Amino acid sequence: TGSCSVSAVRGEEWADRFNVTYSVSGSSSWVVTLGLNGGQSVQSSWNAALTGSSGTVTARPNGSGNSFGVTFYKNGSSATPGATCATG
Repeated sequence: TGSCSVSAVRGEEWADRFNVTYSVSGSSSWVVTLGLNGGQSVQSSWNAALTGSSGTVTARPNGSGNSFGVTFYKNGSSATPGATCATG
């Protein structure tokens, strides 16, 4: 009981790559697990730290931030990525 709060939006994007702007409510304890779509890799991020760059990444605290954006190469991808925050 205490899942983190998150939100996925079609943040800025491009033709060769797309981006997203996730928003958090009170996830003071960052521990989400983003799941790419086989191929989509992370290129850069800001407003937060991430662990990994392909497969299963997790957000991390670095002072204070609930909204972080990240890039995602597609070159033939599809469904956008998303951040997980559930308990169990």
